[PDB]
Amino acid sequence: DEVSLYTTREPKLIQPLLDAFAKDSGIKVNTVFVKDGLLERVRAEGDKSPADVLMTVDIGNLIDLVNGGVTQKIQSQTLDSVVPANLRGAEGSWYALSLRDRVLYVEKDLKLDSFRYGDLADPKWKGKVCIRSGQHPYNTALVAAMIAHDGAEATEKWLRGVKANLARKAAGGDRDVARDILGGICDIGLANAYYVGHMKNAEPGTDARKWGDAIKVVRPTFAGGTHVNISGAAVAAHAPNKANAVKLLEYLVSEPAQTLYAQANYEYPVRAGVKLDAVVASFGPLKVDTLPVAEIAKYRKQASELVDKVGFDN
Ligand SMILES: O=C([O-])C(=O)[O-]
Ligand SMILES: O=C([O-])C(=O)[O-]
Ligand SMILES: [Fe+3]
Repeated sequence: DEVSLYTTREPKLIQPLLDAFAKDSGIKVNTVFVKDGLLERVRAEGDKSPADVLMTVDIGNLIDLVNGGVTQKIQSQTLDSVVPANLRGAEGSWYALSLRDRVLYVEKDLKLDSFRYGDLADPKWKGKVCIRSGQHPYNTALVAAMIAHDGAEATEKWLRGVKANLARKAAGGDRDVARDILGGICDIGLANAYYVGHMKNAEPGTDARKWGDAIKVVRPTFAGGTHVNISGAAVAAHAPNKANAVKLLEYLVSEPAQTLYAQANYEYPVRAGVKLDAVVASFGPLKVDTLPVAEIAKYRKQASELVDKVGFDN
């Protein structure tokens, strides 16, 4: 009695919760870590692939699995009643498991209590904004959502305004935004909330905690909700243990599993009423963009092309 989880997530983030599932259910969980090329591996393994559940990060990566024919549709009242409609595919094709909101890091004492994404292009922020490469998936997803909401013309004008406002070249990573706010290079920047979970939970006497202490989170909205990307999962097209695969996926959205799952990378659980990490809770109420996240995949290439058009990374 077994189930195979193919995951692009390091099993370290999920081993305790998988062990609980196995203990309680009696179903052996086989964890297969696939660092990259998940689609390609499952395709190559063909009709007899051992894969039961496919787990990955980024809505585009998840939709690529579905469009690549390596998933199957499932019916589950458990999953559909837990996962909001905008965060799951039609007829059980894929499901979000956690939310990765892209927020504004803000110098801790700056007078700024709210923000719209569009505000980042205000001329007053010139020389005051940090951001990583505009071509990084975290950013192209946000740009894709902006096209969906506001159109290509408005999105291009935002990109040009933000580029004009950068304090340094769009490069590095998300936590570099916090470093550079601490360093007085910029006052605000776009980066993922979960990194602030990591930094603020780091122990005093680390550089991570020094960066965390330097900043606060303000969650911008579109107007209006905050942009989220996701981690998520789907049942594999040829799952040899389909009943167990559905059991595992249903378990992954249960309250106990969600509590552990989100805490692991300081992400936000998909299931309502799940206890948050204390740092994450301190960010205040989250309003999730009502946009179907599948729209992010729809507009991704257009978004990437706009980023290139404006020479965002120059
Ligand atoms: O994306 C990043 O910046 C990271 O994971 O460190
Ligand atoms: O895992 C991550 O967050 C990355 O590689 O950026
Ligand atoms: Fe990252």
